[PDB]
Amino acid sequence: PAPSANPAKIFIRRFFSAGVAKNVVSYSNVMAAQRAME
Amino acid sequence: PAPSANPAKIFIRRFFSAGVAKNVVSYSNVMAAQRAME
Amino acid sequence: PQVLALEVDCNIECASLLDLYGQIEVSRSTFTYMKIADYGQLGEYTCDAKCDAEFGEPGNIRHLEGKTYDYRGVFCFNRKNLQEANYDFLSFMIGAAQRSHRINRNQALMIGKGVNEPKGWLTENCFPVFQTLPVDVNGTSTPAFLAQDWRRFVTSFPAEYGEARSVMHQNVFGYLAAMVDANGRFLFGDGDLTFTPDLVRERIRISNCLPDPTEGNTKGGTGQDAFAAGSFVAAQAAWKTAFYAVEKRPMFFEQYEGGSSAWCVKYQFGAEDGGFVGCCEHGRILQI
Amino acid sequence: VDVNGTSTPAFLAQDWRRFVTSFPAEYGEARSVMHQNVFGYLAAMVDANGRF
Amino acid sequence: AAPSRLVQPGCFICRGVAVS
Amino acid sequence: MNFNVGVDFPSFIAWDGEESFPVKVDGFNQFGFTFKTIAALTAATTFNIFYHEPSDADPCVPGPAIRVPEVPFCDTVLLSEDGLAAVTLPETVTPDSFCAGTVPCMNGQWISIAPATGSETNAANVQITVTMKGATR
Amino acid sequence: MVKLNCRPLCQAPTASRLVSPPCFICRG
Repeated sequence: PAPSANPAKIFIRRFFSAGVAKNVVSYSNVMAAQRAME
Repeated sequence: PAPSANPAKIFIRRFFSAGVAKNVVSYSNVMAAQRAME
Repeated sequence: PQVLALEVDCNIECASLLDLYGQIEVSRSTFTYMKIADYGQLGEYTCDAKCDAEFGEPGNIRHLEGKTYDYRGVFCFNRKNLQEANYDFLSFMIGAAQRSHRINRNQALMIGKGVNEPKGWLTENCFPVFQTLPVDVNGTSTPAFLAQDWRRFVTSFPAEYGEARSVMHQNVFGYLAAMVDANGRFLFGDGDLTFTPDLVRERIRISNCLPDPTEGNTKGGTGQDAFAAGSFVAAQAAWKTAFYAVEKRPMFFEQYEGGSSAWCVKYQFGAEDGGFVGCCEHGRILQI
Repeated sequence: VDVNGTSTPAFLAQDWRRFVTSFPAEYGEARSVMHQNVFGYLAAMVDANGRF
Repeated sequence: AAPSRLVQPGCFICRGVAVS
Repeated sequence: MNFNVGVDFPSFIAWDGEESFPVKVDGFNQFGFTFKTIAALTAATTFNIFYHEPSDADPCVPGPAIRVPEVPFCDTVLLSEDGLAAVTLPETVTPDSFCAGTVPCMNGQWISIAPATGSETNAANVQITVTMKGATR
Repeated sequence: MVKLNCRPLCQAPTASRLVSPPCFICRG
């Protein structure tokens, strides 16, 4: 079944990187969502 | 049952501190709730 | 205009000389314990046909006690940039506080000076200190530290005291592993480009904020690089009975309403702890 | 042992390996007793060049 | 940082039999 | 049935009326004074409190005499105009009554008492001793 | 009948050299 080979490897080459644990949301967006609550 | 191990330990390490009896609402919020009654 | 999430900091702690010392926990800030000074001699080898006896000499039971010292500080903000910031000052500034406490506690517990700080075992100077001989070179009498000393020091520990570890700055270990015999062969790790045995088996815990006799790793010593005799190199002690570290309450953070003048939100933090040297006979110091 | 000028006495490792294996064999098993410092005076011995 | 030296221990052998 | 209370809170002379004495408090953790007069006083007497440091020449002989700062708690309003701790035996202290006091924060290894200027002829009729508490080592 | 139990106040350091076996030197 599972082929383990998706075509989403276009990024990890150079455009992204493995083993660094990037955050999931920009801090600008976090602050916008915070201030939309007030 | 009772895993006791929740991912909510992020906050006691530093963002909070054990055994201090912090209040649940800001004093500004209490005064805001007070004046909102008149 | 493309701010990243990269937060390069490049700051270092020490190792931790905390899991070695005997840990004890107290609720209130004043404890007390007993001590056996000496059992003393009771009864001699008396002669026969003597309807008598001798009272000997009784022992001694001292009664000691020690306090617990506190640790506090203050930090604040302006409440204007904290609402617009591209970061979180508190979660960083709070993180900055134990990093100051964790490193201050360890060093003071090591080198504390009397009043309002636990007396470290360095300044106590009741650990027996062993100084090494100097060597000759071209008539000069420079002081040195050979591998022959290190084996002599670690082995000279009294066996009946128990098993004892060793503590030393890694620059000393690099100095030991890089020693050379007459021909040019290495002493340890002959022909593998690196000598690195499992320290846990040689019972040598390593640290990085000990006096570090090889100043910045630049005083191996043949001419004007001599070790400057009178410097700490390593220590060895049965730590689970030679030194105790007491704990009362972990750090706390409490907003300080009052003093905050609607511009300067001022936080307050503190912690209580302490330490004291037990029987400082288990434990010796190597010196140059 | 002879040193530069005088005749200071000493105790070498060769002097110990010669003593232990110098016990009349037909006496049974025979062990030895020594102070810890004496044992800590044979481990830290150096040969001509640098070796333990 | 300024270039710092890396002085290592030399041929250290003796402490009591200094040659003639 | 009285005990050898000597060990376990010993005491030494700190001001015999004619000359002061430095007392080591390193071996112990808590201490206090016990004032006591021998004759009726003429005016309010004031003593200065001094703390020493281990001498560089020898680590268990006291060095120079530094003066201990003053620590207010909350109720303090006088502040003694100098920020330097000082005790003041009030007038009308009949010579069969003792008075107790101590500094809230020690510093160094020794403590010494000396009469402040102005009240150097009345301090000759008083006695000041120090008694410590449990020994750390 | 009083009995005394006295004790020092200031301790003294304890320094001691760590001489090791000398260079192997031949008996000839």
